[PDB]
Amino acid sequence: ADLRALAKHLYDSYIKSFPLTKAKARAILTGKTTDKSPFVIYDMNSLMMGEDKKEVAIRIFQGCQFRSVEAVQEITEYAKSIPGFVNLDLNDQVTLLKYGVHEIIYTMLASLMNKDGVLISEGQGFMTREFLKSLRKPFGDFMEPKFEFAVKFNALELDDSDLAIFIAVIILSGDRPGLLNVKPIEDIQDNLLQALELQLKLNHPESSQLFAKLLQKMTDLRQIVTEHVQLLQVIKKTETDMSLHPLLQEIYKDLY
Amino acid sequence: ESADLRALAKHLYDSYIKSFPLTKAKARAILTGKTKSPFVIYDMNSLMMGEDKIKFKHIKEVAIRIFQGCQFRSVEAVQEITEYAKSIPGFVNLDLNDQVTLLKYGVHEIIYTMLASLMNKDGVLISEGQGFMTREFLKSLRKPFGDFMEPKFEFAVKFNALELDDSDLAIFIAVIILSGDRPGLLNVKPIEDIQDNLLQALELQLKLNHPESSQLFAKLLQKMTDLRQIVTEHVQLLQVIKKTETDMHPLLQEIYKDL
Ligand SMILES: O=C(O)c1c(Sc2ccccc2)c2cc(Cl)ccc2n1Cc1ccccc1
Ligand SMILES: O=C(O)c1c(Sc2ccccc2)c2cc(Cl)ccc2n1Cc1ccccc1
Repeated sequence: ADLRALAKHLYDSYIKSFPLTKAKARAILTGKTTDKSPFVIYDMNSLMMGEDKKEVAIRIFQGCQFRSVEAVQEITEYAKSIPGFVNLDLNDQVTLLKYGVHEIIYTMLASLMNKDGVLISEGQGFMTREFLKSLRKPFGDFMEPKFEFAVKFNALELDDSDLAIFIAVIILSGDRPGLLNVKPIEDIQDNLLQALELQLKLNHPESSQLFAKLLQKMTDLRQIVTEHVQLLQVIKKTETDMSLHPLLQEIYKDLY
Repeated sequence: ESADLRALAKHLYDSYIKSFPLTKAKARAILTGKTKSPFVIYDMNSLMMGEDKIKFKHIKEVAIRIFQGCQFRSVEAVQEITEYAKSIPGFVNLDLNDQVTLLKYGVHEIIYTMLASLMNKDGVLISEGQGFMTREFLKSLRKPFGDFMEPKFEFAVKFNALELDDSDLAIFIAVIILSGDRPGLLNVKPIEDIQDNLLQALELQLKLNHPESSQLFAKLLQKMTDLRQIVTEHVQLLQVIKKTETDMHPLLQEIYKDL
């Protein structure tokens, strides 16, 4: 079904839509001379220095929300290039985005993570995992599930060209709640799955059942989203003067 | 290693037959009505007579009685799944702590997978095919019980649209059990080595058993996302039912509190 051209089309659109690729993320993280070293936020003192180079825990959590809004915009731009996506019923285009966007944010956040922390500000900073664990409850563990996923996910050693197809497979899920026309979505995903299987065969010939192992990770992705909405509710129960961005309000209402 | 992937599939199907008395083929021969015939539980009157007619190990307000009956049966299911697990080549040679971990986290997923075999859009087979409880009758139960089975009916309708048979499911259940991502595993290596052979066996099985069915392997694997979700929301529903229901023997409590 011209699976190689489709693989490449997706990869090009992914490079067009997302400003920080995994290749660049890894080059920054491992001190390559193609890129610049990051400023490191590891405690309250360096955070305050990082923000220039009321409560800090709420302010970090809010920063993450805002970068997530830009991330939703990038995802949506990417999704328009997925062949067939813009031809679907408009309500279905909304539904697929509403349910897929966090699973994609988390997939792609793995690209910015190692076991010790996460790239921030398109890779200009690096915030440590230990600093994030040190924040006030309930904010001291909101990133832990994402780190634990990133470590496992990153062991698959996927590259940008593998990830572009994988993210498209995620968006085109005909099992999302409240879809009107399931069949045209499954037809699209069928092609994307074929392209993914072929991409992994060619790109990882020595890697047994990599296709299967990647699809199984979709399970972890969904549980992160599930846990995250549980955490949001705990924050709603226990926190007061706390504002949520309109775009995120729409996504979360009423997700799971 | 095609011939032995086929032997593995045949071996697993044979053990599945041995371990699970009510199979999908049998459940389907009842649900489509292909002939015994089930006693129907469509309302409170029929429930009452059903309890007198069918055996029931559970024979308290109705919604409670049903939910405890379900738990009692789930505990029975765990021992069938455990027996089956022990027939998966390599499983009984794993570190004992790891066997326990795989079963602890795997049984729930397997219970819901196999419950789909007993279900259609209209209701569920109960007591070994001897009964049938309507989906509508479950919805009518008072909150929080009216909403408890609905997500499972949702899952089953999407899962059953794959049209898997017992031979497919035998290998799929094994794949579920041998997951190297369960927390607290000591030795992930042999677990993933077994799962790898099982995945290869499953891939071939689906290709041969469903030649006209594109990306069925992939679609089945992605069904695991909705499965885990069902399980997570079920456990939190139990951990609200428990904390809030007064109708829920100390000795019996000990047996049935966990799966
Ligand atoms: O602005 C950012 O790039 C950023 C932020 S914003 C921020 C970071 C440090 C100090 C203040 C704000 C962020 C926060 C967390 Cl807890 C985790 C990851 C974060 N990132 C990186 C990120 C990348 C993709 C999607 C969301 C966030
Ligand atoms: O005892 C049973 O066979 C049964 C029960 S027990 C029961 C059924 C109807 C009325 C009273 C008790 C059950 C209950 C729900 Cl709400 C759903 C499925 C159920 N089943 C069928 C079942 C099969 C496998 C695993 C769990 C349950």
